[PDB]
Amino acid sequence: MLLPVVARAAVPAIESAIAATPGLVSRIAAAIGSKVSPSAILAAVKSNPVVAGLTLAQIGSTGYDAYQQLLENHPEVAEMLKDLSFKADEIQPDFIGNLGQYREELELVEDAARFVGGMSNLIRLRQALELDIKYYGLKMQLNDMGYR
Amino acid sequence: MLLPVVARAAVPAIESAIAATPGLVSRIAAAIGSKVSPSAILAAVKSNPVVAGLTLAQIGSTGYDAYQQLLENHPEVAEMLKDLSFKADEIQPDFIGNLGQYREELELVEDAARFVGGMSNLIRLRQALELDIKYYGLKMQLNDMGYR
Amino acid sequence: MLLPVVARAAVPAIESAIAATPGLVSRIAAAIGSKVSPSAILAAVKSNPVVAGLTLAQIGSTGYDAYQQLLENHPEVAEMLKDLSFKADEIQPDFIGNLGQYREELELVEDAARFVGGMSNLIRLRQALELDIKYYGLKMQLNDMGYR
Amino acid sequence: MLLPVVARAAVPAIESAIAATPGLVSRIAAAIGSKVSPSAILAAVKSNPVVAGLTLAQIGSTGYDAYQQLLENHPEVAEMLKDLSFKADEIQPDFIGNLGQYREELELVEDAARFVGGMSNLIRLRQALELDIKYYGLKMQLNDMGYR
Amino acid sequence: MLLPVVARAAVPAIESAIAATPGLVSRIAAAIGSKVSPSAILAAVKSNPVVAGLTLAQIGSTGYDAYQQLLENHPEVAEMLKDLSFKADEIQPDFIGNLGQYREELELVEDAARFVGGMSNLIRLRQALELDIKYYGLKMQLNDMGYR
Amino acid sequence: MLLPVVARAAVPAIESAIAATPGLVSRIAAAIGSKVSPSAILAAVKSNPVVAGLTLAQIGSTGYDAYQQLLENHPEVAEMLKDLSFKADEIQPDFIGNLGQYREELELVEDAARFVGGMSNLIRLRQALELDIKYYGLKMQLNDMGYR
Amino acid sequence: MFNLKVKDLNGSARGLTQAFAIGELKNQLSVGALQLPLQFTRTFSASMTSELLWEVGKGNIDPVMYARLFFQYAQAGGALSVDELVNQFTEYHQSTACNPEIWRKLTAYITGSSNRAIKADAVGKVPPTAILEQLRTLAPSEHELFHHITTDFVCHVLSPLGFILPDAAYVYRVGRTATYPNFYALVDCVRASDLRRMLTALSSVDSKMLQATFKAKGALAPALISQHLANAATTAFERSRGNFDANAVVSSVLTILGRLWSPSTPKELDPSARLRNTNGIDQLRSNLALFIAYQDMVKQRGRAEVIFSDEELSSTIIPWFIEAMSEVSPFKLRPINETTSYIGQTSAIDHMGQPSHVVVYEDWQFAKEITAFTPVKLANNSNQRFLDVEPGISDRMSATLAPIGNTFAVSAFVKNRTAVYEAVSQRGTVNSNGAEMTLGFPSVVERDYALDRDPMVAIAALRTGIVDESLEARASNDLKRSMFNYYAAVMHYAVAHNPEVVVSEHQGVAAEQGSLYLVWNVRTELRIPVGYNAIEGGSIRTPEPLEAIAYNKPIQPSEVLQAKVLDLANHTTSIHIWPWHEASTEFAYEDAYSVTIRNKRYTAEVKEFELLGLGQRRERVRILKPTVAHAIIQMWYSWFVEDDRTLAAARRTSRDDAEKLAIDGRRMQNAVTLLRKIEMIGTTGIGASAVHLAQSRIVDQMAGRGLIDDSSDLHVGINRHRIRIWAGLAVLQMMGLLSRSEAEALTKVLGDSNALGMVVATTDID
Repeated sequence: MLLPVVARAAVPAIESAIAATPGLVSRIAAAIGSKVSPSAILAAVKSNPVVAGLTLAQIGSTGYDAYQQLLENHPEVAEMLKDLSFKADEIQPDFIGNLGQYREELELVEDAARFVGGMSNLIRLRQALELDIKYYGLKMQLNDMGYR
Repeated sequence: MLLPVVARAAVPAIESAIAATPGLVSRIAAAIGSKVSPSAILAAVKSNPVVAGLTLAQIGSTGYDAYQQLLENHPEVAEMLKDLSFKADEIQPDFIGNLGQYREELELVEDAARFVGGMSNLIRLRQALELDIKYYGLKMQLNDMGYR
Repeated sequence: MLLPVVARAAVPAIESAIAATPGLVSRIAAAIGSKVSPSAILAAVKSNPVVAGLTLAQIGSTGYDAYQQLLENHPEVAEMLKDLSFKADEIQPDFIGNLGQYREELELVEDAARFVGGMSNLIRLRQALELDIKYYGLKMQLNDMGYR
Repeated sequence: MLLPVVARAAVPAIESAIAATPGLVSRIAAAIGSKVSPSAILAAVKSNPVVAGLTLAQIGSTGYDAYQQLLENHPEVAEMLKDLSFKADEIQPDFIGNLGQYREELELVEDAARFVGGMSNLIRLRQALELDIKYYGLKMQLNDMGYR
Repeated sequence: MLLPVVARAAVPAIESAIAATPGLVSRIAAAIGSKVSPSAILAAVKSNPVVAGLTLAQIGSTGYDAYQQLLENHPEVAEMLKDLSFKADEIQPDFIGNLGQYREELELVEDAARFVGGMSNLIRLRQALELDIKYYGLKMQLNDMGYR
Repeated sequence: MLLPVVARAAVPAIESAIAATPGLVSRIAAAIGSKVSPSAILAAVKSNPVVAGLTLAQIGSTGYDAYQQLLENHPEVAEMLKDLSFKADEIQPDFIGNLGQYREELELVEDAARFVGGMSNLIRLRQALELDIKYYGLKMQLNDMGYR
Repeated sequence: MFNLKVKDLNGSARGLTQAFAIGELKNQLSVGALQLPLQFTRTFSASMTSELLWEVGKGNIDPVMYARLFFQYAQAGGALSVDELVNQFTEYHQSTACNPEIWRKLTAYITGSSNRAIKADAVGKVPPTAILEQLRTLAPSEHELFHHITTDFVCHVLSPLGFILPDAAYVYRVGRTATYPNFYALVDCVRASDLRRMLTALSSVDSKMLQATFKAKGALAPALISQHLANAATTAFERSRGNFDANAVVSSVLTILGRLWSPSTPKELDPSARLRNTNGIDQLRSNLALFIAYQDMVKQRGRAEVIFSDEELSSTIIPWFIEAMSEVSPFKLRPINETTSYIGQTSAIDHMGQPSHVVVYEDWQFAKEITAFTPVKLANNSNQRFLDVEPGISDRMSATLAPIGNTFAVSAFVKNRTAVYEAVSQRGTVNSNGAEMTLGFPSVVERDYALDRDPMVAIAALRTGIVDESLEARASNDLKRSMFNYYAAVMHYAVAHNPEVVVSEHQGVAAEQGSLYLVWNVRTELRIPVGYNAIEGGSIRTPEPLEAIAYNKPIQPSEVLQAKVLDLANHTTSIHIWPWHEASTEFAYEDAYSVTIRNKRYTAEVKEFELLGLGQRRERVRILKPTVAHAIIQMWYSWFVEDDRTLAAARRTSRDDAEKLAIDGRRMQNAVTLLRKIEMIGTTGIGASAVHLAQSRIVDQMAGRGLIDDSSDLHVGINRHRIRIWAGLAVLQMMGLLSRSEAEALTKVLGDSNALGMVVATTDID
């Protein structure tokens, strides 16, 4: 059913949100599809972990903490829960065409990348050149003193 | 008897509920079937875990915490506890017939399920189609850049 | 000597009760049989665990917590302490004869018990029959849909 | 030198007692034989555990907690510390002669003890006889119903 | 995905900083390159750890705690994150030449070092000589008493 | 670098001391030899543990806690840190000669010690003799009753 | 697959830790503080056998096995214990035997003649189930298992005379035996010594004399039978009477051992100079299986008491307790080295010495047989139903499964694992943690399938130590009884390879008056400890049986562990009364092989009844589950995806050229050994007939559209290497062996590594 380790934190978290405002109680009753009465949904939470998760998605303010802790002790629901809760991210009309212009550009980076090494290196090497000149002098001088 | 670990936390929870209102004291005395005096039931709680559980069912407000922790302390009382505490869930007159109409429908899902895979997959695949078109364009474009 | 883990909690617990009212100080001095002075008994508590227990029996209000924790770290005294502290439970004049009438009755349950199984089963089976009829219909219908 | 686990609790405990009243600072300086300055003794506490203990004996009010925790992590000092801190318990003039009268009496108990069993048994058996009569009736009746 | 153990602490930490002042929201939106809306960046943090780090660099006041804990559970990002977040340390005009004068000097220490031993030794030996004379007398006297 | 377990506690501890008074900021900048700016030293603390220690020596008020915890997770620096931070203890002019008089005396104790046993024994035996006489009577009497 | 962090043992696996066994739920367990030296040279191991169908109806009595039926009926049946059972048996046996009528009334029925002699010719035949029907009314009981034992008693004395029909038959399944005694399994096996002396009296009645006097004289009254039975049944009633409580035989004799092991036993109660010298304690002193039993004893009772006379009486208890166990029983003493023989160990070593990962696995002999039965009711609303074995379905699969067998042997899995940790690990020490210890126990997952239980509650039983209550008691009773085997099976292993063991006494929290725990002396020759202990002296003393494993060198299992299938074939007629729907899997399958030929999609469906040669789809038949076969494959799947996961986890962070090429060197080399294995399954009898058909549904679907034929120089081969692979899953899918999910991920792994791409690359010359 529901892990006590989770449930310990979970139940009062939900109950707190309910006591905060009634407007959420009707919402979760709609999403989970449970009897609108606050006692009902609280009976459902204990029964199924999948249900417990959807509730904590409906209230993210105070509830985010327990949700993560629920996710820990239950890797099982993690896949299923991820699917049931989903929203299509609104895409910008310009986006896909706007990306089309960078085709020329990214292929240029990856030519520079392969040469240098991993992308991490090139980000470094870029800084080394952009770096102030004095530093090249500094390093030369430490080698002048016989430090390596 | 009663294990001490349960006692440090469990004893004050009940005592608090008693001090809150007298009306519960008479109730638990009836359910557990113990002498109405608050000192009596408190002597019984320590003695048997099964008894301790029924008390915590009578008061769920403050008491729910210890109850769960009692589940961990004694496997046996909880096992014989689930039976002693039971209430017939009131059934709606419409329900069983109302379910009869979905016979046609669920058999349709399970035809679609088996084809795709586990129910988890079909919930995903359903979203993939319902998903906005631009995304299909987006993914095609990343493959155009040689990313995949 | 008294173990520190206990003593840490024990000593201030007793001292608090003393500071609450003097009337207890005379009582514990009588029961433990120690010098009436509050400094004396507090010197005795540290010395012997058995003594420490009897004190915590005399004051159960604030003291019950430490007592249990004393009981944990000392299973040794547990037997001895249980004996030294005892009170004959007042028996009701009606009781033993009142029990005589149930001889006929309990032997009836145990005939029903053995048949069914453990007492736990019979408590269940009793509910199954007492249960509303619709449920028998419900379960039949799920089997009609091919669910096991 | 002093283990941190102790020192963490120990140092502020002492420092608190110092800040409470100056009168203790002069006392501990005398007992430990350290420079009267509060900074000095605090430098000594960190240096030697044996010294740390004697300080916590001088102040028992707030300090008793750390002392026990010091005693845990250092079983070594436990012997030495017990010796350095000692006070002859004032004996009552009547006591030793007053004990002489019980010679006749205790030898009587130990004759009764050996017969019964361990002292724990005799304390029980004594109660069984002192116990009210009805109980003997009660137990006989349960055997009448065929319970054992 | 971001590990929960981190995310638990991370999310409210960021959200707190946002609620503190709006001026940061625009900054992080610029650095991470995300939609200016506070809900957007909070959606990004959960998605990528690398992103989560850059945010916590932008706010160091309240956020430093989680950042380190992020760094623990993710040694992977540690390299990449270190590169993306970088600032050229302003160098003083005098510095490199000012260092040139110590060439003569440091070579003198390392002549003394090798002779004595590790640098740690020489720091000690230097103190031993600088030390007051009486101490040499003190140590001689303990040897006079036959102490070693 | 500095281990997080330490750093978690260390960083805010230092930052708190800085916010308390500016006068320390200039001091630590002198001792560690770092840029006077509070942001600079805080950048140094994270970088090297040895540096982190010297800072916590400069502020002992609030900082002593973390320092010890730093010492735990880093036994390495423990040697090096002990050397870099040192102060010659001012010696009293009278001391060494004042010790010369006890030569005669201590050699007397060690003659008594060897005879008895370890020094711990002699401290006990000394008390046994100093102890009141009645006790010798008491013990004799318990043996008279046949107790050992 | 079960992973534990050996550094923190308490948290990761509390089931196998010793701290749990003696009652410490809290973290603390005493160090090597106080000690006494000891050597365990013997143990009680159950004989190596698993459940078999045995039939109760026929006239024989085989006392050992009826005894075994009581174990199962009472214990796993949900009832309290076999002890309470047997007691209610001898109140039942006293009822009939000591009662003069009940032996007349049912000899009036079987002989037919109340008041007069019966001739020699006129002897009718009464079927065994008959007399049972009436004995039910005469001597009623709540346990049918008693009536069967009396019924086939009278059948045994009357068999020579021929008053009863032989033909009728009937059958039950005896249960599986725990390899090591739980505390109660001692108490049981002591009562079952009584019982076995009971039945050996009933069983041995010849009634040859009654057969002789019947022949010569020509006739005999019921007065001769009905006495001659009553003489037998009261010889058995003698032998029951006056045996000691098992509960107090053992409770004592595990205490008075427990006092001569523990070093700290107060002198106030010391086992005396005589009983210490008793014949037989010497041997029982050095025995292990008792010890871990003792640890259990105190775990529950919390205490102990010696009721029996500390001297005169307790020296006739032991010689009686020895004779109970020592005699042939399920438990037979063996030298300790042998009972752990099948466990084996291998480790992944750093450069210095110490473990990085160390694996412990149970070797297996894969079971190559399978049977398929069809259930047949006797009458509507009657549960008697008896199955018919059908050959020709089973001959297919067992000739299909036999090729699978050779190639999955367990040793080849770990021999593969350590080859992973060679490649993935950096060059540097492991100080960061104790070396994690992975342990394959195919027996665990195996027991989950025959009992139909979520693998997640089984594992999580070992981790936290407590059993979930949500499940019904039939599982928990076989779950805990299981979880105790592994605990025991661990310590027999640890002790076998570290003969030096030392017995302390735990009293830190003062939970019980008497307690015991071993501490091992193992000499590590390592610089840094794994787990946590001071590693001082060039030997480490570790209370945990797991840690004391980790310091072992590699061990090769000397004895294959043997699963064996339940056997339906032998007795066909007998009616099955045991539920067989637990061990039966439904058998049905559907699948579609899709290929794309010249820019279209062609899908060949296929059904299981076609694969088997059956022309029609028959619903009834049910494959009897291939558990141990599904156990192994389940293991080999989880270790495969685990490997292939851990590499692609390092492969990202490698940051080396020399090493990175060694990872992709591994994956590819792994995945194409994966595939050459599945292709090897495709040539099998089901694999064949799956292929022959799939190509044929694809052909006739292309009839309409004329398109050009292939080269098949390599194309016949390329197409061939692909279609086989899909047979390889189809055969695994249709039998239980591989679940549909994991079959998909196993395609995806073989999919992205482009294994097939590399397989063909060896069939061309350039």
